[PDB]
Amino acid sequence: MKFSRDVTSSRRKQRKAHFGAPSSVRRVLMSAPLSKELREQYKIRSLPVRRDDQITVIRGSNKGREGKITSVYRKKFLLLIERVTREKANGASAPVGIDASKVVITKLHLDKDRKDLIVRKGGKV
Amino acid sequence: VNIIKKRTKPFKRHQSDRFKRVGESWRKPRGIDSCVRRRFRGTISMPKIGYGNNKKTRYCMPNGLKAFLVRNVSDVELLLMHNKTYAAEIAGNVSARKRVEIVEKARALGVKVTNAGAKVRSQE
Amino acid sequence: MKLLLGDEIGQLKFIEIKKGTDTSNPESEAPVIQKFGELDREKGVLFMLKHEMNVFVARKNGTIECWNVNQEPPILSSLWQLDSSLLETASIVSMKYSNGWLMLALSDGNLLFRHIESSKLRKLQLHGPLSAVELHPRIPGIIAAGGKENDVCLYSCNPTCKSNIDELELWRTENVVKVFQGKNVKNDSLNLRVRVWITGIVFTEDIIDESLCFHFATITHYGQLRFYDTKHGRRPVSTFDVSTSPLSHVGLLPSIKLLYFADKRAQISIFDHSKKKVIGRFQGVKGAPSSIHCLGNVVAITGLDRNVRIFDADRKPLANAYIKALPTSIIVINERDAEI
Amino acid sequence: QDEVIWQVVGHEFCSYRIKGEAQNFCRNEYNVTGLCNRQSCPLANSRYATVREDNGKLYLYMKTIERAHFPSKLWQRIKLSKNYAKALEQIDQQLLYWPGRQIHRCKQRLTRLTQYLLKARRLALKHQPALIPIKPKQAHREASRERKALIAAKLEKNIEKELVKRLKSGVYGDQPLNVNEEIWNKVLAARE
Amino acid sequence: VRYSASPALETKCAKARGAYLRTHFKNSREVAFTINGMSLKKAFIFLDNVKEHKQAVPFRRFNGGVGRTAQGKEFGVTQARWPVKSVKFFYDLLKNAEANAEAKGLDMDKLIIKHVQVNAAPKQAYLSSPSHIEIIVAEEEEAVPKAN
Amino acid sequence: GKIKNKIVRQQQYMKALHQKNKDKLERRKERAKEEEKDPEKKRLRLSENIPATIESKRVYDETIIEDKPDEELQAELKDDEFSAYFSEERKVPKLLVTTSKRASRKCYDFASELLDCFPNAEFRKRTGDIEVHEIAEAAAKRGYTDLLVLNEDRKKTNALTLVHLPNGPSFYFTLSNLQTAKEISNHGRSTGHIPELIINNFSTRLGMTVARAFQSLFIQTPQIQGRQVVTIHCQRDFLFFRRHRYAFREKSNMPDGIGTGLQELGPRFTMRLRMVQKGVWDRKEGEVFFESNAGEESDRRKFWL
RNA sequence: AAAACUUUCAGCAACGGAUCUCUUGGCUCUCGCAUCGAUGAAGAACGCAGCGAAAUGCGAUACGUAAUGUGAAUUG
RNA sequence: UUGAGAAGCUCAGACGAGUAGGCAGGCGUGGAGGUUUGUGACGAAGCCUUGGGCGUGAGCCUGGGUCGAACAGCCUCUAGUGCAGAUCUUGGUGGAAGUAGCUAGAUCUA
RNA sequence: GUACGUGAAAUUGCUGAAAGGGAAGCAUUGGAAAUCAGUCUUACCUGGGUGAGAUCAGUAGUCUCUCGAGACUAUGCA
Repeated sequence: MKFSRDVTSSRRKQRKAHFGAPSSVRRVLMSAPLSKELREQYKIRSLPVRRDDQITVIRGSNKGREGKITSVYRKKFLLLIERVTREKANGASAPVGIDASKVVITKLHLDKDRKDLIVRKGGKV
Repeated sequence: VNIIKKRTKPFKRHQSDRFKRVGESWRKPRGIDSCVRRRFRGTISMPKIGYGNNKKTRYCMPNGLKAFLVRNVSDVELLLMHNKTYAAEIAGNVSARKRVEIVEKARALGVKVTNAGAKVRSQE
Repeated sequence: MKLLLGDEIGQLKFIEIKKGTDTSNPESEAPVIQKFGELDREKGVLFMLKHEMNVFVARKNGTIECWNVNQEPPILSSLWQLDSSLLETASIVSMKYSNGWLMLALSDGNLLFRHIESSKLRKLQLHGPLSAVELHPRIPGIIAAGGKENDVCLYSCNPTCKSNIDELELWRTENVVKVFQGKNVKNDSLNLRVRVWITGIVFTEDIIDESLCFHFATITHYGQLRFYDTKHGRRPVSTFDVSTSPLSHVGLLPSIKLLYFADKRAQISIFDHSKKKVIGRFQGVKGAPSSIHCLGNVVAITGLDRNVRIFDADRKPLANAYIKALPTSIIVINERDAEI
Repeated sequence: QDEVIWQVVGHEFCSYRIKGEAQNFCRNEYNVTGLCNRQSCPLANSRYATVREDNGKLYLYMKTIERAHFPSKLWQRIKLSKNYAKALEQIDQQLLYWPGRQIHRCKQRLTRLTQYLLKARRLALKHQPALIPIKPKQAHREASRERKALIAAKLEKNIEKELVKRLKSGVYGDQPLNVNEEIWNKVLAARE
Repeated sequence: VRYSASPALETKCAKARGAYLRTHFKNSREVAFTINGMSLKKAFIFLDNVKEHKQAVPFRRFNGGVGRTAQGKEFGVTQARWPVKSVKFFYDLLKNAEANAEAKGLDMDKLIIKHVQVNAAPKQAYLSSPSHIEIIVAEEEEAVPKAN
Repeated sequence: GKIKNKIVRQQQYMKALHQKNKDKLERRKERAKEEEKDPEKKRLRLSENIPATIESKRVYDETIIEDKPDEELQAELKDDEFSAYFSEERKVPKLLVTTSKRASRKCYDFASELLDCFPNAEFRKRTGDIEVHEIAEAAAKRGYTDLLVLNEDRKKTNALTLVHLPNGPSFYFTLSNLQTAKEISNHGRSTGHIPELIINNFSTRLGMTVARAFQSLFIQTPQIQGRQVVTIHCQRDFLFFRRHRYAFREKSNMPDGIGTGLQELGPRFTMRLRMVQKGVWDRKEGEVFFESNAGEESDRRKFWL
């Protein structure tokens, strides 16, 4: 149960906040779990996704697939993973969007900003 | 013991066959100048308590049993002692996963099921 | 990997399968089939017990032969023709190797033990209909036989001998007495007798009077996996209903020190005895499995889908191939990859 | 107690009551008759006896007024013999000087629970077809794909294509018996 | 799509469909009724004759306001007209069905108009009545001698 | 789906649909003009732009047979359970058609139509508590070769299991679109002549087993004079059963000019294979040769028969 | 009397948008707060978006510049 | 003799039109508390049906088809709670009618 | 299939069946045609034989309640 009068349990206001969120909020809304190896080595459970991240698809028809994240589609809350495509009528390959919570991060595109993020969120390297 | 029904035709609302806007469900005619209310000759019949059926055979199916709606196996087990008076009737919203287990349970209990062959096939 | 396979038409195929191969995928490298042997249904293969590096092949007509697979092509190292006076109405139900003795148990209960180097044959009469017999690997002179309406009974040649018995004086009919016989479990809830039909036997003491307490497991035609113990009592220690269809084979997994069983509905699964539950299932296997062999991490499943399926100890499909002919047995020759 | 309990449960609200048109039923597991009455209510009857089945064995359950506030020890249980005559006497001995209506209702439940176990054993021996569910999604999928398959089959085009093909190969004798003379003449000239 | 008639399986049927056609619904109902069941080749001649006023389309149901004509004696009545716009639409659809049958490899000498139905499209105080027209052409079904 | 206004996005869709129709029309008219002038660009486009169909884009499986003869495949069929039919013995098939317990009149009408398709095939009403394995063992000693059991419930036949006596494989099908002769437009009256059998599109290895089993029910010496043909056609794993009465005649479609006039005889139905068992049919304790999985049949391009 | 035509019933196809399900909307109540403008307000007009259906944003620095923060997007 | 929902069970006799009006008990709808250790993607709700059943009736249960994500029985609480009419309101749709007629061609035809 | 979830009624087209001297029209009772529910013997009693096993042992243990009441275990199946 929530006891703060500063947070709303209203489904109307929760749905409006999620679907009307700005880009700097959808960066956090699009978070993915880390693999057990990374999770117990970086001391971090989940991180927001990013391009060049290496992920494994965990749920859906494409379950078990792996690949880098070519681009994150924050408008529709979708990830676009390389070689995870669908053939069209004319044979052109249309990429398939995957929710960020349906993948797991097996390798992190480490940067100084993310390295600072790890030590910030109780992590280590 | 034989079930006697005083009437089998339903009581239709007056003038329900002339208009689609007027349903078949029985409505008491409130018109004072209505021939149906005053019960003339040739006018339709009306629901009276005289048509009420025998108390002993009331709610009884033509096979002599009373319907008992069943939603799971627990409902059908209640009829262990009343299998010669009641028939199990599985509800329409009960899935085929549970319809089969109700029918197998009702078989050992010696309970008739009114719709035991619904949403399933057989495999001998 | 490297595995050997036999078919109902009696031909032997030396499959050169390697990891990642899937014939259903058009981009996979086809395995290097090296086929030989007969092409007659009258002498189709029945069993393929792996004598160290040698392979013993049993055929329907009783033409037991030994092949050497250390070199290619394998050559018929030795041949043996079982007397047709024992196969008019019976058939070989199991054939195993223990301490230089080759066993040729039949359905009628006749047991035929053959010495390899000395070519010495000694018969052994046993109980009624036989569907599964097994020899103790560690302890010489131990037989565990069972069949339809015939509970598992343990036959012992050496009473204890306290270390071992020499091979020459083994398997005498006047020295084998049943040191343990199975007692049926209590009647079911409906006061119905639990029917007995033993289908497979395996000694599970490696995964759980000297060398007593014969811990073994049996699988039945009614989908029941029973764990026994000669010390606890003549009744099964624990009984599990692991399938509705009859179980086909049972054995151990040396990689994880566990047990596997298969049924005729094309389901092979690992039973965790410590947790008393089935953990996982070998997915992707279609058609009832004809035979299963395990050698290290790899486990090879072949069956009525005319395919050979390769898994590790964690049910991950290492390899897979299609073999056209209907198989009856499978044997893993080399667990390591071909390039190694 | 009992008359206060019955007024609260029998007439205001019981979570065990199934309200039917001709009768009310009880969802309680400890009710002998399965009906909602004053005499068959296990909650409102401080002294109560019932028979119920556990994994093929029927037991007599009894509770007394003196254990009413110890729910874990409220009901006591004894085994009823598979012999029916001995089972009836077991109820008589354990329920001695209980009202004749309560012994009557316990023996009636023993007969129905014995018949049900008998019928359960006879159903096991018999071979009965297994009921397999009908899946609405798969039926719709197979009905639509069948329509596409039948159209793509082109049965009449393929039947006559094969029938003419085997006419050319002469699967019949010298001249076939299903062909008119003029058609056979056309076949011979064309194929040669 | 699916048509109103249980035929239009691949077996022997060729379909032609026209939706929201800009023609009067009552006129098209009469033209369809005339050419229903008639051979495909004969239908082309009949539609050709109507365009040249050599033949008249008898108006049976919506016969109101249709004058007496001498060209309707073939059909047993005397109320007939010479619609052109409605006949033009049916000519376009019949050619489409004929082309569909030719592409299917159907026998073109036995094609007859097995089913033709005109339905009222959505109306668009001058709300006219557009027409939905569907045409099915199939070969005339024939028998074969049993055994003798 | 950016636009939240229904009317606006309906106007936006129509203006994009019209533009798509227009610009595709311009490129089609231009292509037609430039390819009629040069037939080369026309004859290579047709050979390159072949329309795709489910059959063409069917998933790849190695179980499919090849045109070339293979000794291993033909060595396996010469001693199997169906060998007594195709060998020099030429044992005539004796069929036993039966129904499920307590069948109705409608099941008898389908059975009576089905008995017409099979001369030398007799019906026995299923009585009491005799099981399929018991019928099979009893029918084997009576000289029967194949046993056909029609499953009906709620006054409708919905399944068909055929077993090959005495120990041959048992195939379980599910019937659908059942249609007797009276319900077929322009039907015919079947005669007593032995019908011919044509079997198509059973490419996979599992198709050979089912095609051989279906072939094994028909007498191998068809009566040519009656010119009746029974067709089993497997398209997209659907087996269509039909019986016609053909008659060769002149048609303008075929290059040779001869075509047959089929008149349907009935019954008309479809079979979907659900299970193949090695040995006599025992639903609980049978060796599964094949078991259809509905999950992987959702792939419309993948077929097993 | 069969056809046509008319009527009735049913099947299929149209027509229509009921019903059901939901919903970034409304309505109501309660709570916190005090902040427009001649230093040019509210409003109106006209312009700038590479295209944006409008709508929104912005003001010739025109769907913004500076600074700070997050740290890799934008997206039809 | 088990027949104590004592609000139950049981026995007997008489009686039966009905406007205004009086009185009693029930059916159905939206939401709320409790309950059914309730139903549901193995198909909720809705709709369709010359399928079957129950009730004197309001109504209720169910098979088949369609369908796709929620929903119900029981005790109590609550109310924007039940339609054939109001020259009712909004929407859809008919017969009148291819008529009255108004744009072409030769009163006719389009 | 963007005329896009479900898709009622009024209304319209086609097809099929039936009816039809200037109305329909509903009720009551049956016929005819079509179409449904709608069901069955399968169990009881009495054996005998064979083996089976516990709630049976001229039997031994453990656990939970409270001697004996339930749950099991080993052995015998007289």
